[PDB]
Amino acid sequence: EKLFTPLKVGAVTAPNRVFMAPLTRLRSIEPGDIPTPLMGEYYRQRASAGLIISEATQISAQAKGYAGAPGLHSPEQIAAWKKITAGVHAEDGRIAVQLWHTGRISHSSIQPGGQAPVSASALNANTRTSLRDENGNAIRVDTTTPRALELDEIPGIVNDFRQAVANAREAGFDLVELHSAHGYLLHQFLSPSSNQRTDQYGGSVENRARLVLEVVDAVCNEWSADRIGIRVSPIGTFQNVDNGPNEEADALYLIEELAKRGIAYLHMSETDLAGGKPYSEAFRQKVRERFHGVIIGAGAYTAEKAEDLIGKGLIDAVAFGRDYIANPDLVARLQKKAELNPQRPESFYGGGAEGYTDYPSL
Ligand SMILES: Cc1cc2nc3c(=O)[nH]c(=O)nc-3n(C[C@H](O)[C@H](O)[C@H](O)COP(=O)(O)O)c2cc1C
Ligand SMILES: O=[N+]([O-])c1cc([N+](=O)[O-])c(O)c([N+](=O)[O-])c1
Repeated sequence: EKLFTPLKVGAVTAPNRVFMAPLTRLRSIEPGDIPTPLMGEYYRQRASAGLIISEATQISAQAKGYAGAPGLHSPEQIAAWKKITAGVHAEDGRIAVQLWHTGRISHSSIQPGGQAPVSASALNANTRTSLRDENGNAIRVDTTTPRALELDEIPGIVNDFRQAVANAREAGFDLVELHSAHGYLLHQFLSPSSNQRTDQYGGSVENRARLVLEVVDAVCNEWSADRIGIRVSPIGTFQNVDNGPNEEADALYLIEELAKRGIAYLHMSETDLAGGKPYSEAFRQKVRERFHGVIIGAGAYTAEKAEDLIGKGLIDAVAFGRDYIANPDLVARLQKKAELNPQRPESFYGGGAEGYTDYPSL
């Protein structure tokens, strides 16, 4: 067994390789998209994780795509997050904030001025997002057709990521994870299916990867490369966003480029919740030899699978999502081979303490 052995992850050292995957729970306060004391308790209960990766958090107001998602751009938000990281550290844990811009997966009613959301192109995501009704309850609503970002608006996006990382540092986070997966803004530029731009930000894989790499350089410069992690979902289809006709080659290109920056880790989201083709060991080997930092595998993993891949030297750690929603002390349970609490999907999004902080520990 190696899941319970130490691992150096950038600037910090995890005591085990069982990580908590980023999980949107939509329980923040509005107006203000402010983290709450309840959220602080939720994270504190899971502080035994090798590393906690927070729910996706807005780098700006424009970045908001769901009612209830927190931000990390205002004074009130920074003050709230400082309390949450402090709680995690009080329990000797480590926490990374996942920073994102939802792009076209949003709705005009929650955008600044009630205007249309932005993306690489003016193409509707053809999916749904979550808003809140008059009672504060979560509701699914179709996404609003986005406006294509103009060339001179790109630097502003990079700067928002840069500022959010500076904010993350002050808020006490140990690391930052750039959300470059699951069909959100960065992935929208990476995928040819959602990117029809004719400037230097569209077309070739070099052009499509330009935005995410500019962000990576900006945040490494703002803080430090060993504090930066990135999540990608380069193989398969996620929330209607595929990875083009040459996904494997494009994936390896991106990974080689990320490797040049010497960042802390590469978080590979292997499958959409609806499923996808499994990674071949040959592909894992090609990824392995191209990145020199920590590699985290994710997506419907079993403890057995994690041990198998870590043992083969293909990945270093595994991020569990839904199992962490239902098991605050997942590390102890996996170590003792104890049964897990059953999941209650109806309370994954919105609401309050029920289905959030009421899953018991052993
Ligand atoms: C409720 C819910 C919220 C999610 N929100 C996030 C998120 O904020 N950011 C992210 O990158 N993925 C998110 N995911 C995906 C998870 O991180 C994870 O990759 C996925 O659940 C598959 O892993 P699992 O089988 O261990 O749950 C979410 C999934 C669920 C079920
Ligand atoms: O519906 N959800 O709230 C949701 C949200 C995010 N996100 O980054 O905040 C995801 O990445 C996913 N996802 O791809 O699993 C789902």
